[PDB]
Amino acid sequence: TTALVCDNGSGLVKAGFAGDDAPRAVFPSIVGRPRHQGVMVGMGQKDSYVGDEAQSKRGILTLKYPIEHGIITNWDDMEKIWHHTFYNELRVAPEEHPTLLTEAPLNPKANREKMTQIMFETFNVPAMYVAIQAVLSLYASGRTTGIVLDSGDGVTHNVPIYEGYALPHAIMRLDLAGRDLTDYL
Amino acid sequence: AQMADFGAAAQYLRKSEKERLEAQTRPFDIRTECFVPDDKEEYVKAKAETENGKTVTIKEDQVMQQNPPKFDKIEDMAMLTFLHEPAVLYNLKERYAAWMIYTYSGLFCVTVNPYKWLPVYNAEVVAAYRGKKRSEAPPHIFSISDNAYQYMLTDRENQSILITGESGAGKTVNTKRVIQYFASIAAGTLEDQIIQANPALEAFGNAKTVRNDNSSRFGKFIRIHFGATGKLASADIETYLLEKSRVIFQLKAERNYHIFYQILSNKKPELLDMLLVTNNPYDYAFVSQGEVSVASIDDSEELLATDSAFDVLSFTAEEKAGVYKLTGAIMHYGNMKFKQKQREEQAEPDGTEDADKSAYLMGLNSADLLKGLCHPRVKVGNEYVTKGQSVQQVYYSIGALAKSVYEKMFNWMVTRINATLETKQPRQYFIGVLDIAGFEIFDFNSFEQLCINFTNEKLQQFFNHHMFVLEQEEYKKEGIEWEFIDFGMDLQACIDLIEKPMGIMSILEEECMFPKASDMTFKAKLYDNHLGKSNNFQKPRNVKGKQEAHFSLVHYAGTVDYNIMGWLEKNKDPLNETVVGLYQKSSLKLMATLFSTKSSFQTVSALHRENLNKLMTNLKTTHPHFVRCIIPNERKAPGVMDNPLVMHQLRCNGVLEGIRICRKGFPNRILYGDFRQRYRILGAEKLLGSLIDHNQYKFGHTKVFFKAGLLGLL
Repeated sequence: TTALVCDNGSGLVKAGFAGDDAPRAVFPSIVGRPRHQGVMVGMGQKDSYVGDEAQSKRGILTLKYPIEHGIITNWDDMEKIWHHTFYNELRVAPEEHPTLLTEAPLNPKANREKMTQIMFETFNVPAMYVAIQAVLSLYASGRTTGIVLDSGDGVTHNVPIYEGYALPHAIMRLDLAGRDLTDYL
Repeated sequence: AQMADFGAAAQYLRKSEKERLEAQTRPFDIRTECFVPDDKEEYVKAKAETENGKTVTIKEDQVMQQNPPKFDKIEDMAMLTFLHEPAVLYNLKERYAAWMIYTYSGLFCVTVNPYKWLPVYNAEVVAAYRGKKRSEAPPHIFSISDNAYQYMLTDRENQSILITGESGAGKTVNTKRVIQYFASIAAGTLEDQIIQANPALEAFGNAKTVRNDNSSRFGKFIRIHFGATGKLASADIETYLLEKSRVIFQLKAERNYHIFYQILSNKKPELLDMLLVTNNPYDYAFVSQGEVSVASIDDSEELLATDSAFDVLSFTAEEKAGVYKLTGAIMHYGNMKFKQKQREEQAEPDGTEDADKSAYLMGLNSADLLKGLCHPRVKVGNEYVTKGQSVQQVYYSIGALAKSVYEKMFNWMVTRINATLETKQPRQYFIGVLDIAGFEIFDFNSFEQLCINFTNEKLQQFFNHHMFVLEQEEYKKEGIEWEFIDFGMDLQACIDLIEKPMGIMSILEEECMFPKASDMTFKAKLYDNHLGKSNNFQKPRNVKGKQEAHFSLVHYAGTVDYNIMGWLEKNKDPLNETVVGLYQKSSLKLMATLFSTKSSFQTVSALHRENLNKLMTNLKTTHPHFVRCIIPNERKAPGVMDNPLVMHQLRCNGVLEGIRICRKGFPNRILYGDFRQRYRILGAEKLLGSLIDHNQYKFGHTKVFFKAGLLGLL
């Protein structure tokens, strides 16, 4: 049975099926809630919008990222985003697919513990696994040796690898990324 | 004894005592003969270890212990001990093999089309049922008609006959034979008169359905009248709600009413030239959505039959050419084309050829038609003001106009026929012959199917009410103290959420009025209002390999799934009163005769529901009598029925509902003497004080009552 790949990131969810060449779904990792009143009776008001539906209605919503610096700081919103990713974007049943999540290095243990608990309980995945983003980047580059500088929306980190051996004492993690550049701009 | 006066037909109506008495002593066991499911038969006898030509070992609480051979040819399954699907299925199979196509079912009358001429109807040698009841004679529908006669005469109350009709044949022959019986009893006859102009209904209210080729898309309620003392009078037929959405929209592999294609058969070029119309069906949209022709029937002979029907009717040249003009104009509507006015939001015409055709045809003006369509007007207080229109709104208006034209033309032909078959002295009483479409379960269910299923739901709850009150009466009769929740209403009152003005169709109109409403928004609102808060409302199981549904309801005929795509287009009917006024003045006198007699909200759902309630009130004032026709096989060969088809039919025919409800008896209600004699191996007080549960029986006035599953031991 095929497996799912769910690179979460702090600014964009990229999900797909293990074996493809590119993520099947790429949407913002964002949850919006209406701030204004709501007058048209019967318009069918939703409580919250996720993904890029919240991006087109963003004029009336207040947007929130459930991931600040690689750390998930709102587990309800993250559960909403995962539910969306599985049912509305990929349109699968999580009970029939092992899931490969991804995480940045040097971030709290409770993050991975809650990730796996959420998966196994409120999604009933058959199995899962949590990889490191830099190792996967090196896989994709077609190498077994190199220092990879990953820089997403929340966190920048270097991981030096040699012959497939990591040097965990030389991993350096920095906490300015796309979002801090957006704020500075 | 009392059967040999049917002679050669007695063998069919009730076998001689010999084969029956040798059949009541068959050696069969209650613990080595059960019923198990199957792939081709779905239900088979067997010997958990089971063998009948194929071996399987399944759970021991899914097998059906076969009925005792004491009862193995009884024509009324209301007395068996093991009431379950394969029991009734193979019981009908057997009683049909040893040819007896007639059967009693509790209160229904299940008959099967034999595909074979039988003298079981003719001559009167069999029609001697005069005076008898249903319970004593062999189970013939003529006995039912005689009971209807007796009842209508002895209570002065109207009676009702409800047959299931979506079976292609068996409906026709059964209607014919019963109306012939009624002609005989209370005696160029009225039956001749009925079948003369019937091509009218055949050509206007029938079309090729994906699982048929001649389906009545309306209800036929024949009122055959009797004298105050019981001599037949003239008979006026009544028609009801029609699937008029068919006028515009048709699914794939189907088509709308025949008359279009009959005319389009290029048979009489006088018509095709009077209507300025070609013969290619793919040029007129209101008919060319599905298939343009079915090879299972020719259209020239249909046109000629319809011409003959118009001739035998009092129609003149105008009462025929005018109807042709109405149909042609409805067809020329189908390719009316409009565009937004440049730089602004208003429909503007592009090409008026079809407008010219229609204006000439109906006796209207082209400019007046175009503007009144493009500029609706309202009576605001004591003033007149024009209304602007988007293109889609005008297309809605066009479709509604065509629908109303067709509908009122149909109704007027109904009144014309009712007049042409009416000349008689003042009458009082009549018998109702209600023909109706049955339940539908196709592989792709849509809105019209929801409508028909709701109609059948109402009719089935009606029947259940009737059987409930009759059973309650019978239980009061023998002093049998037993009360229960009303079987007739409550179990189904919860599945008519569709009618509650918050349910499915209610929310449907709500969205029809709601701006920018989409099928996704509609699905959202539905799920808000019903998902989880209803047990009958459930999410469909869309497994890849089938077309997607969007919700699932649990009716009495199983659990049905629907696909909501396109329903706003099905329900909206904003009628344009300006063109109505145009019609009410037209030179084409038929148009004026149609539309002679201090709007933008009409929904097909509303009219459908109100006509349904009208028919329900029409029924509830009378006494009903039910009939269940079955098509045994699709290859039309006599003798053998294909069990999965017939099983699905009987599921949707609703007799299984009666079985399930009598299971809540005490369906088995026997006298004292019969059980005292048959089971004396050792007045009924001592016989059943010997032994089981004491609620298994209810002793009263020489009557013993048994729950199903008790006489399989005896």
